[PDB]
Amino acid sequence: KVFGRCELAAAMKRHGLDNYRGYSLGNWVCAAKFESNFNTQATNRNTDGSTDYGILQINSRWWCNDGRTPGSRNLCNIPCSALLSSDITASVNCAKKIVSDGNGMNAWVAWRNRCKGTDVQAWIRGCRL
Amino acid sequence: DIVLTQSPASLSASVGETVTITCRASGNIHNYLAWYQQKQGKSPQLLVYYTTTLADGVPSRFSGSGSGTQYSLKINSLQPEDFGSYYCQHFASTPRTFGGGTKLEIK
Amino acid sequence: QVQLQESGPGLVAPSQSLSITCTVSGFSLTGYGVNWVRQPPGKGLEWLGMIWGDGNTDYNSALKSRLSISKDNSKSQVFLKMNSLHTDDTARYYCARERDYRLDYWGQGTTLTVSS
Repeated sequence: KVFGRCELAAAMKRHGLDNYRGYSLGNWVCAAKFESNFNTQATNRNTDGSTDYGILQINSRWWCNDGRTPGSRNLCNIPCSALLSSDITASVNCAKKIVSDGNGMNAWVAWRNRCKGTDVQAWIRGCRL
Repeated sequence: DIVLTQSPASLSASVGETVTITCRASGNIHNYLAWYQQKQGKSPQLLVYYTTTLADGVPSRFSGSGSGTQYSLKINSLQPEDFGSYYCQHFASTPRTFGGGTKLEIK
Repeated sequence: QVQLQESGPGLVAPSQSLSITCTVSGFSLTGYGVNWVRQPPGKGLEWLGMIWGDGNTDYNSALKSRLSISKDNSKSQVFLKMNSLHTDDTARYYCARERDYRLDYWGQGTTLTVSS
């Protein structure tokens, strides 16, 4: 499922991501855009048994268990295929786990390199939410 | 441009008193509103952002509330170091603008 | 430690330009915007413009035509270039860092006076 930017934004606001740990809502939408292109079923095979999953591309070596990755930690205590869903509750709950403080968004390489410092609010402006 | 109407212009209060400073936006700013305090001959200092979040280090006697177009900064039990000026600024889009300021002074 | 330090000419006339410099430290310009704000004597704050981490710029609509903001990421410097000066440009000029829709760190401000 590929979300429209406003739809994704309203979903994320519903799940408490707006101003979560001081991160404005646009940060989250921008990160989704660059990580999975808003596709809830995105997957990405890394150079190590690792694989990134769903809309926020959560890693199988540290956050969700796929049981196919050399050394899971499953810190989110969730199966990676839970992340590959139309409903974003799991992805969001794990993301909140990942972002423990105000610098937590660095968890997403695309956000740090393509969102941090830009007008991320641009992604949600004009969205009814 | 979204303009902000801040009031009152000046406030005379005693320590221990509670005071409210409002900022009304000419347009909906969607909670993107910050407050700053500027003390005699110092740069402004961030107090509150996104309407309600205190900045790090800011005492909890400061609370912001708002939504839509009317915003308020409340200071409960004001302390000697609270006197000075206060400004609100929006971040709803560019150009950003500030409120005209409120001078909080000793009664 | 996050630091913003402004450096300007101090006094200028309606016939020259005006470039103020904002030398930052404790953070990369690629990751944060820097706003320019001024405060006329005994007046409130006035927003001038800003440059985002990506180099895009936005300006106060009224002063947009007299302003130009640029930066050198490697020198950790941001520049406010202003022309067609008026005596009403006399103010304390501040560069402040923007971190996700709030100005969290402000420089000390440089005082500029515009003469005849």
